[PDB]
Amino acid sequence: DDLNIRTYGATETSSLIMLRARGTASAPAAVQTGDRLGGVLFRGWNGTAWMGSGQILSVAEENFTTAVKTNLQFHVGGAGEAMRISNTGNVGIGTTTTTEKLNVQGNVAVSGEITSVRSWGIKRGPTSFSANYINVWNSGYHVGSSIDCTTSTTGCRILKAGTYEIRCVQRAGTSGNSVYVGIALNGDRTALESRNDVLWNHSHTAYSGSYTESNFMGTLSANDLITCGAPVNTMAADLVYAVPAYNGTMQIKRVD
Amino acid sequence: DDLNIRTYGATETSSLIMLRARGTASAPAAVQTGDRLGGVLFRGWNGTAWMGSGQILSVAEENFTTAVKTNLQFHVGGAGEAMRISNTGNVGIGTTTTTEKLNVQGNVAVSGEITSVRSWGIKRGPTSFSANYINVWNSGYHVGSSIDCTTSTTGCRILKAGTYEIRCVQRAGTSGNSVYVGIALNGDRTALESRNDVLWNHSHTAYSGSYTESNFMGTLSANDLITCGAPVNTMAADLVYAVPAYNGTMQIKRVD
Amino acid sequence: DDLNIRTYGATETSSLIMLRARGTASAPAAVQTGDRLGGVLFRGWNGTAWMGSGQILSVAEENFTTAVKTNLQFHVGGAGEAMRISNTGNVGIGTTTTTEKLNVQGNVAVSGEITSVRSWGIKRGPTSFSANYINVWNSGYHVGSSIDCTTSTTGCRILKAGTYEIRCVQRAGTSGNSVYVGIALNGDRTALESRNDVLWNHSHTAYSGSYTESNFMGTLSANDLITCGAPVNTMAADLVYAVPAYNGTMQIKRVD
Ligand SMILES: CC(=O)N[C@@H]1[C@@H](O)[C@H](O)[C@@H](CO)O[C@H]1O
Ligand SMILES: CC(=O)N[C@@H]1[C@@H](O)[C@H](O)[C@@H](CO)O[C@H]1O
Ligand SMILES: CC(=O)N[C@@H]1[C@@H](O)[C@H](O)[C@@H](CO)O[C@H]1O
Repeated sequence: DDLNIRTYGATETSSLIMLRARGTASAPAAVQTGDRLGGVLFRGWNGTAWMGSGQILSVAEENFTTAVKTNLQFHVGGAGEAMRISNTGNVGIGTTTTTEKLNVQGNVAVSGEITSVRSWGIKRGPTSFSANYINVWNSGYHVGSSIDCTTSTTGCRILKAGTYEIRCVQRAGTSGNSVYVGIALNGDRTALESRNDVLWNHSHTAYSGSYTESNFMGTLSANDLITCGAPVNTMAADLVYAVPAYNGTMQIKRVD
Repeated sequence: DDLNIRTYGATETSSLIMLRARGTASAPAAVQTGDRLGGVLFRGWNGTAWMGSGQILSVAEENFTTAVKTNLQFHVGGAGEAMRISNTGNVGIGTTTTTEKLNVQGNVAVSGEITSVRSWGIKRGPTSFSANYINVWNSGYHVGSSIDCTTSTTGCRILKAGTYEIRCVQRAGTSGNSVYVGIALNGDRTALESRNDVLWNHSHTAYSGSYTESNFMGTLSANDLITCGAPVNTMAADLVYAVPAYNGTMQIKRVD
Repeated sequence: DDLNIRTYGATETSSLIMLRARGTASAPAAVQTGDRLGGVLFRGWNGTAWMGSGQILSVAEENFTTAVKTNLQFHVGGAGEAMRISNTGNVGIGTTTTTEKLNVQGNVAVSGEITSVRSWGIKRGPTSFSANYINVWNSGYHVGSSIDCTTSTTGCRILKAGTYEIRCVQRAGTSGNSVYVGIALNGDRTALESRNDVLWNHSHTAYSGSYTESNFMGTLSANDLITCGAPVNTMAADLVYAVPAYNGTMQIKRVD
């Protein structure tokens, strides 16, 4: 009891066409949001009834007098709706929320490798001491949409809530005195160091040209400005302030 | 000719319905595992035969008298089956094994950015010496499912086989002696360091408040306990043991 | 009303079959590249016309007398074509250029975790000084396809354009003199350090067994050989050259 559609020709093709209107044939009305345009439905005998065995649906996502917008839905026997393609082209697997081009509710296993754009940012060349834990940096650079290291000379602005890994280093001067730097939230070191869900640390150093370092790992909020510098001005005097990046840098990587 | 299904009105829709049973119309039997519920088949003349030119199948994944579980399969002329949606809603691309929500047998190329949960964990605040290469840590924290840094005070348990990048640092005290720490597998440094598929290193330091560092990068196994500490009890007396994380930390990131 | 296909039996199934040939039934001719084999088309009334409301198409990608190759196309009302499955099985979401098994033209959002192969590589055991900023390394190791750290003893070769995070450390000897190492592009430090789109830094050290470190973050070109070493022979004499990896390493991770 198959259904065959056979077409011979240079430009002709076979079509199964499912059409939907509201109203009647002589008085049709426009499709409304949520209306099903049509579906391919599979059903299987289990011994008692014809059970849902998957389906492929086209469903309106806008009233058609405004715009023709639809989604495609793929359902399986068992889980139900498994995949959705929205009118924007965004795809959801395991979710109907199609915010990004691909949205997976669950884990993803890839046998090969993944390439993508990665948000990261840097500051280079500590040129002066602005405030406790706030160096002024000679330049910044960044990639992606999560971090902005170029707008402000005194830090990197987090643009999106997320998890970040941060390392700041600066060279000690020639005095032989103990120096250190620390990563801070707009110069507030305790705001990061006191959290139970982060790593925050820093070392001391004294040998000329060696690094003191500070590290941070954890979540940050949109509009947070991350800074780094000496804890106090008198210690800043014993650190190297100059343009070359080898004198000191901050590096921020978006981890998730 | 084209097959058109046209539906008007407020409640109904156009539906191509494919139904499958075993036995006969008189003696219907339940669908069995591997039975095809139905399909949309595309065929094309190549001069010799009507060749497989793509198809969308619904197939039973279980005897329906047991459970109604189906998959949807998308095949193309050339590679054959290309994508599968199992009864769990899990999707395989280039593979029929749908362990996770999405599984890709191959590489993935993304033009934008990817957000997900990234497994990482930390120990902070080395407060006593437990054993060679094992500090007791005041607290731990972790994110995700691969690393457990809270159950035990003397290290982080690797919960999933994978690749990890680990850095451990600790401050020298005031003795002036050369000190160091090392990352180890439950106190066994050699079990990590002697492998030809890993990075393992460590530095010495002596300046008060300077950091001695140890690094590892490589695969670890489920149930591994990663520790870090001084190599012998006598050197521990020359390292800083106290609660604040700037005195010492261990950080573990899952890389793959 | 609905179109029902129903089949009872153990061998056959219910199937909509769309067949395409060129020529005529009396003289059929092979399908040609670009020919539509068939489609499942949805259409909806918008007030004045039956508008395209999504469709699933099978389309030839090759002249069938050469080879049977098709793609499957998923179109929604609004964006038009949203997903392509090429004859290779490669899937494109928002792109028809299906270079990898899965290609996404946009961002990806995953609620869980992603596992994949990660390109990374290392060099261990600085054994001798080959030239400025080029140590010879006793061994290397790598995983993935972006980086080769074993073919050349003097560095890691970048095999794919990408963004890389690199850290090089080496132990100071016992001279008491200031020492440092630097990461370089086959010995050329300036080729990396002078770029406005990268991080490049290095520290000094003098304590025996402590690390001098150099760091890099940024894009690199295929065929780049990344080296690390002392800036001149007389400073190499003041660094530790020996086989154990704790004497010196280089670590490279592909970031994107
Ligand atoms: C101790 C010190 O500052 N020495 C610097 C060195 O670090 C720097 O790499 C080089 C410029 O290439 O200039 C030297 O004078
Ligand atoms: C060890 C040292 O000399 N200096 C520490 C400094 O590292 C620490 O960060 C600060 C409290 O925040 O307390 C000082 O005593
Ligand atoms: C003073 C010195 O160099 N000590 C080394 C130590 O760095 C190294 O980690 C260990 C190997 O287990 O062998 C010791 O001799």
